[PDB]
Amino acid sequence: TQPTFGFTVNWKFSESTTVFTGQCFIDRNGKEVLKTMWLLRSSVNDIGDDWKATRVGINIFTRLKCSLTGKWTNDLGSNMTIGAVNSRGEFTGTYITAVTATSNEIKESPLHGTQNTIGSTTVFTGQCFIDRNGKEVLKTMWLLRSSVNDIGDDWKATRVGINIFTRLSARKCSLTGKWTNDLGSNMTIGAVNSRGEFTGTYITAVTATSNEIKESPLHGTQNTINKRTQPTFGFTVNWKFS
Amino acid sequence: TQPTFGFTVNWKFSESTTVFTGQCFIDRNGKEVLKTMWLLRSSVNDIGDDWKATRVGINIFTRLKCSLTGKWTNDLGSNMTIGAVNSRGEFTGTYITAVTATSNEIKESPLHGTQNTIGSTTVFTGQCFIDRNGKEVLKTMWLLRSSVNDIGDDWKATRVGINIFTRLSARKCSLTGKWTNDLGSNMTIGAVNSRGEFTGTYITAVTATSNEIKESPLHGTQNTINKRTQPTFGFTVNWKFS
Ligand SMILES: O=C(O)CCCC[C@@H]1SC[C@@H]2NC(=O)N[C@@H]21
Ligand SMILES: O=C(O)CCCC[C@@H]1SC[C@@H]2NC(=O)N[C@@H]21
Ligand SMILES: O=C(O)CCCC[C@@H]1SC[C@@H]2NC(=O)N[C@@H]21
Ligand SMILES: O=C(O)CCCC[C@@H]1SC[C@@H]2NC(=O)N[C@@H]21
Repeated sequence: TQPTFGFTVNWKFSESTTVFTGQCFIDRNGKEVLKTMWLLRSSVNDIGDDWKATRVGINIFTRLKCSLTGKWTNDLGSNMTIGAVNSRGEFTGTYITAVTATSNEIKESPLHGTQNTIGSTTVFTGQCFIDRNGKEVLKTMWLLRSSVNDIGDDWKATRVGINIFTRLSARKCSLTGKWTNDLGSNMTIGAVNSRGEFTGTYITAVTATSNEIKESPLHGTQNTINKRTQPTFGFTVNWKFS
Repeated sequence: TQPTFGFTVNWKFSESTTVFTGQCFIDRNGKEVLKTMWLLRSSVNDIGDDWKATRVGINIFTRLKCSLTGKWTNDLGSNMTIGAVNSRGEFTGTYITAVTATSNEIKESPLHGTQNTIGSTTVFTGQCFIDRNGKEVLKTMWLLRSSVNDIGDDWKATRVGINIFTRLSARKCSLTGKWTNDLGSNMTIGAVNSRGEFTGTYITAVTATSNEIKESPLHGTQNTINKRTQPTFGFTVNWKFS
C-alpha cells in the first residue's frame, strides 16, 4: 500500500491554481503509476461568479515502495519533476502542462505537496475574496483521497465537496490567520512568503475514517500573477494518525 | 432517511448538460432542504479538449418524508419545478438558472431524474465523440451519492470519478447501443427520442457498498442545441438493491 499524496501547482502564466491528489501503484510488471484527480481553480472577478470557477478531472502519470521523486508524464502529455521527499513527506517540483484552459502562453510552474508518512490526503483549492462587508472569505472545494489496497478500488477512493472559511484595511485578501469553516473545522495559516508559499495546521471537526485524527499539517501556495487582491490558492493537508 | 436522487438538466440555450445528485433532509424546524452536488458538462469541439469540459460544485435547494415534487429555489437564485414522482421513482420538471457559464441568453430547460425507491444514486455526464478511427466513445465523469443518516454526514456522501465507454456511417454520435466501460461495467441504452430522452439498464462490475447490486435502470437526455454530431448528455442510474 503506497501512500496517498496531494500537491498544488502554482501556475505562472495565469491567475489559476490546480490541486492534484491520489496514490502511487506498482501494478503493471513492476511499473509505477500515479492515479490522481485534480481541481483546477480559475480566478473570478467577484464572489457571485465563484460557483463556476472550479473544473475537475483525472490524470494518470507514468515515469519518463513507489517513490514520487523523479520525472513523470501524464495522459495529456504534461511532464512534471518531483525532487526529494523529506521525512515529513514534503516535496517540491516543477510542472509543464501540455494543455491550458486559459488563453495565455504556457510557463513551467512550481508545485509543492506532501505524501502521507504512514492514511488519506485532502487538497483544497479556492479563492480568497473580500466580501462586501470587508471580511475575508475563502470559498473552496476539496478532494479527499483515501488509501486503497489495490488499483482496482482506485475508482472509489476520492470524495469531493466544498468548504467556506472565515477568520476568527481590507485591501488585499491574505491567507494568514486563524480560520473556521462551515463544518466546525479550524486551521491556522502562517506568513505567506514572496514565492506565495505558506504553512499551517488543521484540526478537522469531522471525519470519514474510524481512526483518531490529530491536528495535521498543511502546505500550500497562493497565486501572485497580476498581483490580485483576491488570489486563488491551493493546499494539501497531510492527515496525521489518519 | 430520505432517499437519494439524481437528475439531468437538458439546457436549451447552450450545448451543455448538468447533472445534480444528492439527498433531501427534513432538518431545520420541519423544513426540507436538498443538498446536491453537480457536474456541468460543456460541449468541446474535439476529444483533445475533453479534459477541461467538466465543472463541479454544490447547490442547496429550499422550498419556494421529503417529497421532491414542488417548486424549489437554490443558493444561486435558480428555480426549479418538479412534478409528480412515479412508483419507479421517475420525475420530470423544469429549471430556470439564475446564472450561466456560457454567453447565451438563458432559457427555461427540462430536467429528468429519479429518486431511489427504497440506497445510492449515480449521475454521469459527458460527451459522445466520434474518434479518429470512426468508433464512438463516451467520455464521462460521475458523482456517486451515498445515503447518510443525518445532514451532518452529508459532506462525505459524494464520490467523484471518470468512465470511458465504448460500444460492443459514423456521421452522428448516438447513445443507442450496448456499451462497456473501463471498469468492466455494461450498459444498454434504448432509442433516443426527438426530445433527446433515452432509457436503459446498467450492470456495474464494481461496488462501493456491501449490498448486492442488481441490474439497475437509467434515464437521461442528450443535448440537441445546434444539432451537434458530438452531443453532451447526462443520465441518472437508480441503483437497485443498493
Ligand atoms: O489553464 C490554466 O489555467 C493552467 C493550466 C491548467 C492545466 C491543467 S491542470 C489539470 C490538467 N492536467 C494537466 O497536466 N494539465 C491540465
Ligand atoms: O477522514 C479522513 O480520512 C481525514 C479527515 C477528512 C476531513 C475532511 S477534509 C474535507 C472536509 N472539510 C473539513 O474541514 N473536514 C472534512
Ligand atoms: O452555462 C451553461 O452552460 C448552462 C447553465 C448552467 C447553470 C449551472 S448548473 C450548476 C449551477 N447551479 C445552477 O442553479 N446554475 C448553475
Ligand atoms: O456502490 C453503489 O452504491 C452502487 C454502485 C456504484 C457503481 C459505480 S458508479 C461509478 C463507477 N462506474 C461504474 O461502471 N461503476 C462504478
